[PDB]
Amino acid sequence: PKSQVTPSPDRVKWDYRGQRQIIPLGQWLPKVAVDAYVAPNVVLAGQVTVWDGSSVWNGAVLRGDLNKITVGFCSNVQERCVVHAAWS
Amino acid sequence: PISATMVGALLGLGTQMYSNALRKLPYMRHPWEHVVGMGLGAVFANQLVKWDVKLKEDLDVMLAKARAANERRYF
Ligand SMILES: CCCCCCCCCCC(CCCCCCCCCC)(CO[C@H]1O[C@@H](CO)[C@H](O[C@@H]2O[C@@H](CO)[C@H](O)[C@@H](O)[C@@H]2O)[C@@H](O)[C@@H]1O)CO[C@H]1O[C@@H](CO)[C@H](O[C@@H]2O[C@@H](CO)[C@H](O)[C@@H](O)[C@@H]2O)[C@@H](O)[C@H]1O
Ligand SMILES: CCCCCCCCCCCCCCCCCCCC(=O)O[C@H](COC(=O)CCCCCCCCCCCCCC)COP(=O)(O)OCCN
Repeated sequence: PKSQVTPSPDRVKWDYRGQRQIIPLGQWLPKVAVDAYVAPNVVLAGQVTVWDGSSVWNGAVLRGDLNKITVGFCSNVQERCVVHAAWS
Repeated sequence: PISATMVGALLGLGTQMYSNALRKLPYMRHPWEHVVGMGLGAVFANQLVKWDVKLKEDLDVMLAKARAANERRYF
């Protein structure tokens, strides 16, 4: 039992940049097609591929940190949908 | 009537928006290069007409020379 935490004095309580929509993980950069609509509230982390005509709506999280995530042609991921990938 | 300036401008705007469409971009992506394309198309059409007139004149001169050369065979 610890029941003891150490607050950090350099922790940011308000990021003026907001949340960054495209979050590259090392060499994995999410690829979004120019014809694809991704809402400004969406977070794309890791290796996530969004193809032509696809659309991702508000509040959706697509974390491709573990495995690959692919959204097909004219396929849509609607509001507040969490798409995640596992190792196996 | 249909002048070379207007057909050139329409062709330039059409080719700019065709290039934008071919790249999956909105038609009026960069508005300034649409104006640039209209101007270039107008210039190219006017130059094409001006070159066509001179080209026809030169062809007429060459054909006159050829006919004169052929006609001398009968002497
Ligand atoms: C693919 C599109 C299809 C569009 C074509 C169908 C629509 C019809 C419009 C076709 C169009 C533009 C060509 C567009 C080029 C395409 C764009 C290329 C890419 C651009 C991105 C040419 O059309 C005319 O051009 C004439 C050539 O002069 C030709 O007449 C023959 O010529 C004799 C040869 O010597 C033949 O012996 C004889 O049989 C015919 O008399 C014919 O071709 C036709 O009558 C319109 O005419 C335009 O050119 C001239 C008029 O002449 C006008 O200005 C002229 O400038 C001086 C001359 O330098 C003159 O001093 C001046 O007086 C005059 O004002 C322009 O204001 C405009 O009217
Ligand atoms: C003939 C029928 C009638 C057709 C209609 C004709 C109308 C007249 C022409 C209208 C043209 C309108 C174009 C709008 C102006 C846009 C030009 C911007 C190009 C530019 O900024 O330069 C960079 C690319 O250069 C370039 O893009 C230059 C490309 C040039 C390709 C051809 C070069 C000349 C070859 C000779 C002629 C072709 C063969 C003919 C036998 C852009 O850079 P970026 O930001 O996009 O990113 C990196 C991509 N590299």
